[PDB]
Amino acid sequence: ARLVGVDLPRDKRMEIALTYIYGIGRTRSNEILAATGIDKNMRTKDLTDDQVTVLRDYIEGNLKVEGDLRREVQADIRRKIEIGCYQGLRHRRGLPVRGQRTKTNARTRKGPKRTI
Amino acid sequence: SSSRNGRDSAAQRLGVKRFGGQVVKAGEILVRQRGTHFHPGVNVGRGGDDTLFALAPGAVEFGAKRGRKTVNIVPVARP
Amino acid sequence: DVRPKITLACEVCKHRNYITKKNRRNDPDRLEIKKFCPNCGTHQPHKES
Amino acid sequence: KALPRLKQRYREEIREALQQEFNYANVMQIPGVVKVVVNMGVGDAARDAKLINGAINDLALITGQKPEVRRARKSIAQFKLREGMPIGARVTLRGDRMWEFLDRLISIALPRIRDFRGLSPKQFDGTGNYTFGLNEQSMFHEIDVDSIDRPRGMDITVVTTATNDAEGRALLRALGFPFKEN
Amino acid sequence: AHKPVGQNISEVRRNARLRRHARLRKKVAGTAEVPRLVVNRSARHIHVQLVNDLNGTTLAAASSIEADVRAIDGDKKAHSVRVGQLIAERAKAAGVETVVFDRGGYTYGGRIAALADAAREAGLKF
RNA sequence: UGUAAGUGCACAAGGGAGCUUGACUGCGAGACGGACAUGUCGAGCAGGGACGAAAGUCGGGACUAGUGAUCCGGCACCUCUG
Ligand SMILES: [Mg+2]
Ligand SMILES: [Mg+2]
Ligand SMILES: [Mg+2]
Ligand SMILES: [Mg+2]
Ligand SMILES: [Mg+2]
Ligand SMILES: [Mg+2]
Ligand SMILES: [Mg+2]
Ligand SMILES: [Mg+2]
Ligand SMILES: [Mg+2]
Ligand SMILES: [Mg+2]
Ligand SMILES: [Mg+2]
Ligand SMILES: [Mg+2]
Ligand SMILES: [Mg+2]
Ligand SMILES: [Zn+2]
Repeated sequence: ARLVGVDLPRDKRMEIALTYIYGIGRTRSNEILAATGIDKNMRTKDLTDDQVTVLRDYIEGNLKVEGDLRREVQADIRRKIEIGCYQGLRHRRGLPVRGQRTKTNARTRKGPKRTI
Repeated sequence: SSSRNGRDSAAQRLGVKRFGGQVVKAGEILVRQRGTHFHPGVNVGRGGDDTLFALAPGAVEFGAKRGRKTVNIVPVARP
Repeated sequence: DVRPKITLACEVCKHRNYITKKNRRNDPDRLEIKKFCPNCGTHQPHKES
Repeated sequence: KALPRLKQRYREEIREALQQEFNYANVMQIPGVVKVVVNMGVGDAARDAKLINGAINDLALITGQKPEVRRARKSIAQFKLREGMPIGARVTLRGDRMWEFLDRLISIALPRIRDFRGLSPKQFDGTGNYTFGLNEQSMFHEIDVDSIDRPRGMDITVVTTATNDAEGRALLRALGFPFKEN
Repeated sequence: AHKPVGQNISEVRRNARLRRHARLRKKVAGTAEVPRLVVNRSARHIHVQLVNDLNGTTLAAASSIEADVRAIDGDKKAHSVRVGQLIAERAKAAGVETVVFDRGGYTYGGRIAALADAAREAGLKF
């Protein structure tokens, strides 16, 4: 199915179909399905339009997903890079901010390996 | 040492051909000029190659019209 | 050659009368224009050979 | 058997308000709105021309009249732009469409911009006309947030009959543009 | 102490009209045996004149300003038709048959079209 | 203002738009300069067209360079001959 401009899987459980939404995850999906009362093992062929609409209304009322989340994360990024914070400098240099072992780790952030 | 110059084209014998006060026979060539150095007047047509000629017999009579060098042909009275 | 010489032929009487040039690269397709054929006496479509 | 509310306001109260406030000679020296222009400068047409279609669709939806494309009159190498390509679209309206668009803008769009602090009065050109730009387009209700792919700014220009800055400023301020205080 | 800043619609219109009228005049001319018919269009009336360019003098003219034309109940298109057949009759009385049109720059259609059809019906060759 | 210069073009020959192949056939009154042949323009007639209501324009490209005799031979058609 489709929801908030996101194409749900052709055949997959709703606990992962909702997970695939940017603003919803594994335990969040578990919590929303528990609150709604919908069993979590059913496949993507058994959904109904009214349930999708009510779920959309609930999630939009009690959460922000996708574009709003991305733009507010980027807003945080630009404000922290403008205020001259340590996190801003770390973003400028392209490194994790917690201060991990960048000597050897942080390969995921720095991306591929280049030989000098 | 040498020179790469020394080449030239031919000449086209351009220029005015008939003057004022001339009895011009029908269809005669009046002026052979390159650009639009002259503009047609009354009973005067312009050819493909910017050539000015006469359409009816008469006498050549130059003139001007609103900042132009004009060509006109006067229908001299029949004796 | 870029500019080959082509000939136009009438459709009903089958006489080759007019010849012109074209760009095969620009117009790979054949031409279809209406000219005057003398024996036929009226405008007719012309297709190049 | 209809009339825009903004047009009403203007022809009923604003006209004589300005007339009495400025002591004009006759009853038709009072400035009035002329037209309004909407356009954008993308510059990415040289790399891709699909986003032009999207921009056209957004303009058609927001205004309701199919825009027009504009070419480039000057080919430039160091910007890798040559003559003939389209880069941007321009839209201009007249009359009741201005009235409705201005109503919708003043009533919905302006309060909705994140971190809205007002408009600088010094955006004029000295002849009594206004024009300013935006960095985003999702604020408008007519466009759904789900269907946008990239963020696009826009520029808005309004031209009136004001002789100079003073008359246009007074007229538009009576209209109620949220300016600053300096 | 008010200074207009921009050119006015009246002058945009007048200059454009004059320019296009000159454009057409560049090709259209007239002569004694074939007098030229000129039309001047207004928002409230219509004018037509016959002019011989050789001497710069007119032969006949008419316009909707006249009381008889004004009295017609029909539309101003009907007024144009009326003045058209009136000028046709006046020209026939004058003794000229072949004429040409000077549209004056105004795009053909509407009033000009109706006037042209009325003339063609009246019996003028052109 | 395709292609160098000059002569011109702000009324356009600059650009935009609708339609369409006259980049036709049969003709040519007279001139242009030339030792020779090569080169240039042309009003107007008929057939049948194009554009435009009409008046009206159209025998390629705003103009001047983009080319080559004789002989021999090939191809289509012809109310010539044999
Ligand atoms: Mg050389
Ligand atoms: Mg020389
Ligand atoms: Mg030519
Ligand atoms: Mg093509
Ligand atoms: Mg202004
Ligand atoms: Mg043009
Ligand atoms: Mg040829
Ligand atoms: Mg001869
Ligand atoms: Mg004919
Ligand atoms: Mg001819
Ligand atoms: Mg030509
Ligand atoms: Mg041309
Ligand atoms: Mg030999
Ligand atoms: Zn044929």
